[PDB]
Amino acid sequence: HPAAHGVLRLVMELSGEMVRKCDPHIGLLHRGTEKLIEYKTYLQALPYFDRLDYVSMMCNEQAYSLAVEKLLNIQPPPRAQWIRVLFGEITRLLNHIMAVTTHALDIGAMTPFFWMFEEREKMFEFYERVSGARMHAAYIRPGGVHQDLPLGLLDDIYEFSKNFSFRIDELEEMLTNNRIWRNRTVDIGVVTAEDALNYGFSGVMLRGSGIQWDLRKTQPYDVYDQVEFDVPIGSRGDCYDRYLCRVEEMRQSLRIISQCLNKMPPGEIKVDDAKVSPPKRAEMKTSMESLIHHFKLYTEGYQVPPGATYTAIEAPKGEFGVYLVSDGSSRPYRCKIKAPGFAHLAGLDKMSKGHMLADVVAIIGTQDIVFGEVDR
Amino acid sequence: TYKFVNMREPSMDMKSVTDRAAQTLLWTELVRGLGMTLSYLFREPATINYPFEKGPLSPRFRGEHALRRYPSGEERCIACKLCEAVCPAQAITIEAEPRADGSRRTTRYDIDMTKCIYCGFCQEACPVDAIVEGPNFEFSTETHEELLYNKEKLLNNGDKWEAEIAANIQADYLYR
Amino acid sequence: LKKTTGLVGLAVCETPHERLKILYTKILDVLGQIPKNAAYRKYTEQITNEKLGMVKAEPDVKKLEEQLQGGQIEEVILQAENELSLARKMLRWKPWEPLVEEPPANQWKWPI
Amino acid sequence: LIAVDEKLDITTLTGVPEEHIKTRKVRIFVPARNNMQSGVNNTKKWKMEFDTRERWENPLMGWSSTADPLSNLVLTFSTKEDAVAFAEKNGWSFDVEERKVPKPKSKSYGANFSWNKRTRVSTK
Amino acid sequence: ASATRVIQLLRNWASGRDLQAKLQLRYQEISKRTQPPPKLPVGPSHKLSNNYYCTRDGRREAMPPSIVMSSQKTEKKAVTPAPPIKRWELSKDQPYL
Amino acid sequence: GVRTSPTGEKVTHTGQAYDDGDYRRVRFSDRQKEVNENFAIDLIAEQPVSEVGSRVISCDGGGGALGHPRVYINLDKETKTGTCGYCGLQFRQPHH
Amino acid sequence: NLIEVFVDGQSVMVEPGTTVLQACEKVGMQIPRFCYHERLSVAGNCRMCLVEIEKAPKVVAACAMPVMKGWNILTNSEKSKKAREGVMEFLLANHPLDCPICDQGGECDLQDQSMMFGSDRSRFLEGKRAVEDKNIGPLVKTIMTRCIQCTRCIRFASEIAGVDDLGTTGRGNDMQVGTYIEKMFMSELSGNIIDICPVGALTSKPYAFTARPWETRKTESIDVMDAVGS
Amino acid sequence: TSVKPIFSRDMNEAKRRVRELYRAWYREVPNTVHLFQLDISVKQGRDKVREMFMKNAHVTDPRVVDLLVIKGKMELEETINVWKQRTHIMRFFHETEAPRPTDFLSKFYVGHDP
Amino acid sequence: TRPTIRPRNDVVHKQLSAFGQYVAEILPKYVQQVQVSCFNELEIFIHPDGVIPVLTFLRDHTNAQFKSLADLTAVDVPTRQNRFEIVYNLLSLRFNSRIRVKTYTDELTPIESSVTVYKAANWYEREIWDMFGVFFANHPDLRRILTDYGFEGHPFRKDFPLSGYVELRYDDEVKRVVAEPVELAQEFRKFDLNSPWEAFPAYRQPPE
Amino acid sequence: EDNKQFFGRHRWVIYTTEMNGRDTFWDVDGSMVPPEWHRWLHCMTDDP
Ligand SMILES: CCCCCCCC/C=C/CCCCCCCC(=O)OC[C@H](COP(=O)(O)OCCN)OC(=O)CCCCCCC/C=C/CCCCCCCC
Ligand SMILES: CN(C)C(=N)NC(=N)N
Ligand code: SF4
Ligand code: SF4
Ligand code: SF4
Ligand code: SF4
Ligand code: FES
Ligand SMILES: [Mg+2]
Ligand SMILES: [Zn+2]
Repeated sequence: HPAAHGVLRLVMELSGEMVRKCDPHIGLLHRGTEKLIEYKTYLQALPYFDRLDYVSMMCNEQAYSLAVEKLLNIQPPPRAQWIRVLFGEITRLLNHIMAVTTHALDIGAMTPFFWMFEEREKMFEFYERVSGARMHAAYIRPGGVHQDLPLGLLDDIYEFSKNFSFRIDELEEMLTNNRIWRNRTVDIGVVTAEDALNYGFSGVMLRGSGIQWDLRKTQPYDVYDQVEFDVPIGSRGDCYDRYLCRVEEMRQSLRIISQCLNKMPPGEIKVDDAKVSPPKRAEMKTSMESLIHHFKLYTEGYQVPPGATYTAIEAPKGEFGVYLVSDGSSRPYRCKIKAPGFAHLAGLDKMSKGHMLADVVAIIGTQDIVFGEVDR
Repeated sequence: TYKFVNMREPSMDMKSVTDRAAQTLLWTELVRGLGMTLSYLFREPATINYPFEKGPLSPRFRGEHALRRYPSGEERCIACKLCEAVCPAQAITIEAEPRADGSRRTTRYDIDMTKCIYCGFCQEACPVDAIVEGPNFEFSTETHEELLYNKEKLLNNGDKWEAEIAANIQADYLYR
Repeated sequence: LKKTTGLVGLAVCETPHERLKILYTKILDVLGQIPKNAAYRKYTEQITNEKLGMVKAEPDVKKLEEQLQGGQIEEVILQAENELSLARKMLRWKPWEPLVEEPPANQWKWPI
Repeated sequence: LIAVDEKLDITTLTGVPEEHIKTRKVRIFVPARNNMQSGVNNTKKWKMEFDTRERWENPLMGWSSTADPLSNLVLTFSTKEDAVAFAEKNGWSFDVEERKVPKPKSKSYGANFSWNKRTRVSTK
Repeated sequence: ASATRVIQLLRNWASGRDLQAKLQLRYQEISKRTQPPPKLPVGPSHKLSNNYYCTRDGRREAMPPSIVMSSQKTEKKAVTPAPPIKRWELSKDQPYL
Repeated sequence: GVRTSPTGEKVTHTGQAYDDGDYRRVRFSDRQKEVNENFAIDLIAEQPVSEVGSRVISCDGGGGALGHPRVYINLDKETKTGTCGYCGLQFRQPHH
Repeated sequence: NLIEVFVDGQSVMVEPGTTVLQACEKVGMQIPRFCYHERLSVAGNCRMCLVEIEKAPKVVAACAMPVMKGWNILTNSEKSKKAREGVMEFLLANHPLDCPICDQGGECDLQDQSMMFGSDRSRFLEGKRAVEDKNIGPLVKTIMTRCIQCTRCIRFASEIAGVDDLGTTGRGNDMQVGTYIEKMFMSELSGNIIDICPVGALTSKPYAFTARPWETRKTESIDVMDAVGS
Repeated sequence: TSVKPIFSRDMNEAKRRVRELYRAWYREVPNTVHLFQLDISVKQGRDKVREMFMKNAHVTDPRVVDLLVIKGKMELEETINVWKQRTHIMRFFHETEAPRPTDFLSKFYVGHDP
Repeated sequence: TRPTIRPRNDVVHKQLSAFGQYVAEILPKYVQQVQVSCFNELEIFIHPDGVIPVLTFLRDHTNAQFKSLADLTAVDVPTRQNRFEIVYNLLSLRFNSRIRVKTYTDELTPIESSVTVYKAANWYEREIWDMFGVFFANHPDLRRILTDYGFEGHPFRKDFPLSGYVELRYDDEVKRVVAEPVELAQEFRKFDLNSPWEAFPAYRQPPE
Repeated sequence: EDNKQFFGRHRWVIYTTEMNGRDTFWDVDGSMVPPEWHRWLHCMTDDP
C-alpha cells in the first residue's frame, strides 16, 4: 500500500468509512537484528544500527557509539564530538525532510516531496564525501569518527546551509496557511499530555502535546551543551501542531549547523588509545605495537568491561535508546534497541478513535514510523 | 529555551476581519500556492542527462571490489584473513597454502556480492592494500550466480580498474 | 486567570488553593491508617506537611508555583491526586512488611 | 501455590523438532587450554555443545554446506550442576566430562645447580 | 544561472522573492574536486616520555557497581532522584511564530 | 602464463582444472571460464635481484605508506638470496 | 607446615618453597610470563613476571622467587604495571612486523600480553634486527627473526627429549638460538617445541599458511597412532 | 516446593481446559476449510487437530498443559480472524516434505544420520 | 587533564545512592538489592511479585515521578535457575532522572502485567512473550507481535539456533509458499575470539 | 565540458557507435567508458 510504508499490515474494522479499531500487524520487516548483534563483535554490529532507522543513520550510529563508550570508560576527542553533532543535525534535516514530504504525499501533495528530495540529494553527497556511502555511512564509531573531513567539506556545507532556509520557506508557502492542509491536519490525532506520557511517546509527540522535554536540553550528550537552540512547543497536540514543530526543528537544526561550522576545533578524530580505536595506516606499517593492535582490533576486537547500560539520544523520531549488556568479552551479550516508533505505533489505535480512513493515513504520517526500527 | 509554534490570536479590528473575509471568499493563499508552482515551472530543471552525465563521486566511494597487485605484478594479498575476520556479513571465503616458490598466497578468494553490505571494513583491515572497493558501481547481472565473485574475477577487476583505483588511493591515503 | 495551562487535556482550576488543601488533608487522613513506624508513612507525611504549609502561607498563585517547584498548580493538583491514590493502594498492599523471599544463591551475579 | 512432584520438562514448549530433541547428545565439558598459549582464562566456564553432523561441499563455489541447525550452538554455564539441569529440562541426552586442573608442582631455581643430582642443567 | 531577464522577473513576481539570491543549483561556487594534501594532527598521547599507558587507561578504571543496599548484607529528610528541573525560559530570539 | 588442460579447459594459477569425467564442466558450455592471464608467480620471477652492500636491508614494497609493513631481511647466507615475503622481492650482497 | 602469604591483601596458605607465581595462581591470578613453563625448569630471563612486594624497594621475578612468611604480593601495582610495560616495550622494539604473514597470528602470547599488559605505542626510532633462518628438518619451520630468546626450546630439548643439540651461540643483542651446524632436530617429540615456542619462530611446516586459529573448530578426541592413548 | 500456578491448580482443571480447547478447534475446522478454500476434507482437518492434540499426551505438569492450551488458543484465534493464510494452514500438513526413512537399513543407505 | 578517560560525576552518584536508600527503606517487602553503577545508573532488584507495587510507587509517589516507561526487555541467562531477567527502564521528567528495576522469572512462572501502570507495557510484554516465552498474567491481548504466524519456538533464547529450524520457498507443485527444514548453502562460520589472558582484574571472580 | 552549466551537468560524454564488436548506435551503457574517463566524468578529479 502506498500509505502503509511497505511493510505494515493494518487490520482495520470499519463501520462505513469510520474506523472502529486498528490492529497494527508488524514484524513483516523483523530480521533478528538483536540475535545477529549477539553473534557479532562491537565493530561488526555498527552497520546493524546503521540500518535500523535508515532515515537517521548517523543518529543511530551516535547512539550506539555513546553506549559503547560509556561502557568502555573512554572519551571522544573534541573535534570528533563537534563532527558528530554537525552530522547529527544534518541527519535531523534529512529525516525531517523525509517525514514532512512523505506525510504531505500521503495527504496528496507531491511538489514539496520533489523539491526537498533534491535537497536530500545534496546532503547525500555530503555523506558520500565523508564516508563513501550515500546513506549507510558507518562513519561514527565508538571512540570518535572513522576519518577526518576532506578539505572542502565545510565550505560546501556552509553553502548548503546558506541556501536552505529559502527551501524551507517554499515548503511552508504550500502547506502552512493552506486551508486544505489545515482542514486535513487540524484536530486530527489529538493526544493529551498524560496519555502521551503513559503510552510512552517521545520527541515530537510530547512536544506537540505541549510537554517541555528534550534530551538535547535536559540530558546533553557530546557538545550539545555548547550550542544555542530553541525547542518548539505545540499547543493543541494534533497533526498540524506536530508539522509546525518539525518545520521549526529544521530551522533550529540550521542554527546548530551554523554554530558547529563556526566552532569546529582542530585536533584528532578518534580517541588516542590504540587498544580501542585503530592506529593510522603509516603507524601500522612502521610500528610493531601499532601493527599488533591493528591485527587484534580487526580480528578479535576490543574487550568491554562487564556491565549493563541504557543510553538514549534525541533522534529525529524521538528518544532512541540502546540497552547494552556486556559480559567482559569482545562481543555484546545482549543488545535491546528501543525505537521511538514502537511506542507511537502502539499508540496508533487510541489516536485514531472516531476518525476516518484518510484521517488514519494522516495519523500514520504524523507519527512518522520507520518499520526497520519498529521491527529490528 | 522554547518557542510556541502556534499560539497567536488574530486581531478583531474591522480591517483585519475584512481582510480575513476577503481571503475566505477570494482564495488568496490558494493563488499564492499557484504562483509558487508557476515560479518552479519557469526555473531550471535539476535533472542530469544519464547515462551521458554522471553524478559526482569522491575518492572514498565504495563500489565493486578488486584485488590489487604490486607494480612488479605480484599479488598484494598474503592470505592473512583479516578481511575475512572483520567482514560483518561473512561474505569472504579464503583458503590458502604455500605456493610453488614458497610464498604465502591464496588459492581461493571468494566474495559473495549478494551477501556483502559494501561497508569497506575489508579495505580498512588489509595491511597491504590488496583488497579495495573500486569506483565501479554499474555491475548488475542477469543471474544470481554471476554475483558470486572468485579470485580470477576479482583479479580481473583489479587489472581493469587499476589506474583509477591507484588514483583514488593516492588522493585519499593521507586521511587514513 | 490564565487562559490555558499549555498542556493538552489539562484544564485550568479556578480554585487551586482550596483543592490543594482538600487533597493534602485527605492524604494525611489516609496515612493515619498506616502503622506509625512504617517508613512510607513518615516521608510522605513530611512532604505533605511541607507542601501543605506552603499552600496555607502564599496566597499568590505564581509565587506558590515558584515555591512548590512542581510545575504549574494544575500539575501540582494532579500529582496530589496521584499521591492520594498511591496512598490508598499502599494501604492495601502493606509493603512495610519484611522481605517476601531472598533470591537464589546466584541470581544477580554478573558476569556469569 | 500448587505442588508438583514431577521433573521439569519444557521440550513441548521449546519448539525444537522431535528429531533434534531425541537424537542429540550434547557434551558438557570445560574447554581444554589451547596449547599454543599459556593463558588459562578460557578454562573457567563449562560449555555445552552438540555432536558433529555432516558437512558437504557446495556444487557451486565449493563452500561447506550443512543441514544441522545446532552446529554452531554453544552454551556457557557457571557450574556442572547448572549445565546438567539445563540439559535435563530441555530433554537432550548429555555426556559430562569432569574438569581437569593441573596438579601443583614443586619448582625451584636452585635445583638447576645440584651438587650430585641429575637436575643440574647443562645450559642456561 | 542562464535565463532571460523577463523570465527572471516573472519568477520573482510569482514567487515573491529574489530567487537569484538563493539558487538551488550550484554554479562554480563549490569547492574544487582536487585539493592540496592535508597533514592531520597526531593527538595527545604521541609523547615520547611521561606517557605510560597505566596512567591513561580508561577501561581499567571501570569498577563493578557499588552495592548501596543488599538483603543478604533521628529523622531523615525525604529525598528525590535529583533536584527538580528548573522551568524553561521563553525564547528571546523569537518566542512565538 | 596460462596453461591448457587435456580437456581443452584453461588452468588457473591455483592449478584448478575440472576432470574429464567431471559433470561440473556443463556450466561452461555456451559460456566462458574466467581465468586471469597474468600470473603473479611468473612476474615476480621475471623481476631481477637487487644487490646492496649491507648485511641487513629493509623492504616496504615501494610507496612508503602505500606499500606493506616495513621488514628487514638479513643477507648473510651466500648460497641464496634474501626474500621479502610480503612482496616476494629478492636481495643479495655483492659477491666475488 | 604451610606458611601464610598475602596476595593483594588476601590470605593464602602455601607450602614452603612455593613461588610467587604459584601463590598468585592459587589465589586465581595468572602472572604474565614468556620463559616460564611449569613442565620445564625455571630460567627467569624474559623478566616479564616481575611483581612488587609491599615493602621491597625492588621488584622480584615471580617465576623464581620463593615466597616468605607474611609477604604481600601486589600483582596490579604501579611498579608491576610499569615493569610489564618496559619489558614488553623492549620485546616489541626488536620484534619484526610479520603478524599478517605469521602462522602464530591470533594465538600469539606476545600479541595477547602486549594487548593486555603493554603500551599501545612505540618509541623505537631505530633500525631493527634481522636474523638468518636455520633449517632443522622437514617438520619445524624456523623464522628466527621472531625469536624472543626465551630458551624454552633449549630447556625442553635437553630436559624432556634428552637431545642436547639446541643452544645459544654468541652473546649480546646478537645472541642466536640454533644448532650452530647444519643438523636436523629429528626426534619423536619435536612438535612440542612448536607448541611451547610463545612466538612464531618455530611453526609447523605441514600446517604452514593453511588456516587461522579463530576459524578452526576444536574437537576433543583421543589418539590412535599408538597404545598410550594420548 | 510450592510453585505459582498459571491456571488450573491441579491436573483435572487443566484437562477441562484441554477439552474446551479441543471443542473449539473441532467446531472451527469446517469454517476454516470453507474460508481458506482448502482442498482437504473436513475429516482430514479434524484428524490433524486430533493428531496435534495427541503429540502432547505425555505431559504431566499442569503448568505445561496450561501453557500448551494458551498457545493453542493463540493459534486458534489466528485462524478464526483469518490472520493466517492458506500457506500456514497447509504448513500444518507438510504436504511438500519428502518422507524420511525410519528403518535402520534405509537410514544406513541414505547417509550418516543416526 | 586525562583527555581519553570519561569524567565522573560524584554529585549524581551521591544523589542516586541516596534515592536508592530511600526507595529500599520505603518498600522493604519487595526490594532485594540496590546498586549504582560508576557511570551513574541506579538499579533496583526486587522480588518478581512486587512488580505492580514497586512500579506504581515509582510512578505516583511525589518524590519519584517516573511517568514514562522508556523500555521493557528481558535477558536470557541459562546458567541461572530463573533464566529470564525482566528489566524496566523508567524516566522521570520532573527530576530529570532515570531508574532501572529488575526482576526474575523462569519458563513456567508468570509475571503480572504492568499495562495497568504504563500503557507501553502492552506491546513491550507482547514482544517479551513472543521472543522469550515469558507469560504475563493479566494482559489485555497477549499474542505474537514480531514472529511469523504459526512460528514455533522463541528466537531470542540462548538455546535457539541462529538460523532456526525451518526456511521458506515457493513450491510450484502446490502453488504456495512452503516451510521446509533449514539447509544452508554455506554454513555460518563460528569464530572463537576470546583471548586466554584476563583483561580486567577489577572484575576477577574468586577461584571457588 | 561546460563550466557555465550547473554542477553535475558541466561534463558529458557522447558514446561511440561501435565498441569492441558490438554495435552501440542506440544501446549505450554507462559502463562503456574506460576507468580514467570514468573518474573524470564522475568528478573524483578535476584533471582529464
Ligand atoms: C472561468 C475560470 C475561473 C477560474 C477560477 C480559478 C480560481 C483558482 C483555481 C484554484 C482553486 C481550485 C482549488 C481550490 C478548491 C477549494 C477552494 C475553496 O475552498 O473555496 C471555498 C471557500 C472556502 O470556504 P471555507 O474556508 O471552508 O469556510 C467555511 C466556513 N464555514 O469558500 C467559498 O465558498 C468561496 C467561493 C467563492 C465565493 C464567491 C465570492 C462571493 C463574493 C460576492 C460579491 C459579489 C456579490 C454579487 C452581487 C453584486 C451586488 C451589486
Ligand atoms: C519504505 N519506506 C521507508 C518508506 N517511507 N516508504 C514509502 N512508500 N513512503
Ligand atoms: S565491504 Fe564489508 S560486507 Fe563487503 S566484503 Fe568488505 S567487510 Fe564484508
Ligand atoms: S586483509 Fe588483505 S592481505 Fe589479508 S587476507 Fe584480506 S585481502 Fe589478503
Ligand atoms: S610471533 Fe606474534 S608478534 Fe611476532 S609476528 Fe608472529 S603473531 Fe606477530
Ligand atoms: S625459538 Fe621460541 S622457544 Fe626457542 S628461545 Fe626463541 S622464542 Fe623461545
Ligand atoms: S616468566 Fe619469569 S622472568 Fe620469564
Ligand atoms: Mg609456535
Ligand atoms: Zn617487500
